[PDB]
Amino acid sequence: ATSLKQDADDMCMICFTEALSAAPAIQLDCSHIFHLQCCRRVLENRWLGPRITFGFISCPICKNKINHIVLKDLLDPIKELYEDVRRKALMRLEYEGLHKSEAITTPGVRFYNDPAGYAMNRYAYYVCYKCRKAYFGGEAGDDYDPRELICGACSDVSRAQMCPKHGTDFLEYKCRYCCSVAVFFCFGTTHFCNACHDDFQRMTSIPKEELPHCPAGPKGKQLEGTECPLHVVHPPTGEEFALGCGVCRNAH
Ligand SMILES: [Zn+2]
Ligand SMILES: [Zn+2]
Ligand SMILES: [Zn+2]
Ligand SMILES: [Zn+2]
Ligand SMILES: [Zn+2]
Ligand SMILES: [Zn+2]
Repeated sequence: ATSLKQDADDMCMICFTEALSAAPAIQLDCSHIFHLQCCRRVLENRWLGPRITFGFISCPICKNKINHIVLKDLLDPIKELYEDVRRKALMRLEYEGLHKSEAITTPGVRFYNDPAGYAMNRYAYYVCYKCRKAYFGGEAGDDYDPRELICGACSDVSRAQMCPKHGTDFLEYKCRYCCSVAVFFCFGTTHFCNACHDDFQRMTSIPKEELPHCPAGPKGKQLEGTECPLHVVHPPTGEEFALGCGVCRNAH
């Protein structure tokens, strides 16, 4: 009968190729045992891909959070980042008026009475290369350049007007090529959403007057209707545009 119960002679379920007995091992709070150095490397290496996520801290066996006293030096800065993203995500959800969504208010569902968890799941945050702050990159591998994840404040090509409440703390730009929030800033000049960035050769090559007009989907998609997915008036597709304060924009 196939069981995930650990044996003395088992392989480490991070590295797979060496026995737990072959190098120093720790017993995590969840009860599972791993090499010390493997646990350390996992916490150093963090998440896969540009979006800030926290699945990497899951025990490979039971998926509970990895925790041990000797890992506190690596876990502390992760916890700090977690709390910063969670705080920002929740605030964005509240300012969007989405914190009483049915996915939060219905007893028994995954995010019941957990608006901050809902928001972390809903929204994609990124680390700004320049200021090191987590920034919002829209609603949700390692073949990317971390130096091209830059927040709106740090890529402020239009010298946008300040938010009276927030300054530039939540300043965001659109994708140059579609009605989406920017993730990447390339060439020192150009904002891209993730999808347009994936097709950046084609997108930068399309003659400007042939780009889709608002409402524009990524990768040159002409959407139907006359309502901008960003709910703002903006210049023609193919021009940079500061969306202003990402939390105040909703209302303003
Ligand atoms: Zn190992
Ligand atoms: Zn475990
Ligand atoms: Zn920044
Ligand atoms: Zn785009
Ligand atoms: Zn638009
Ligand atoms: Zn604001």
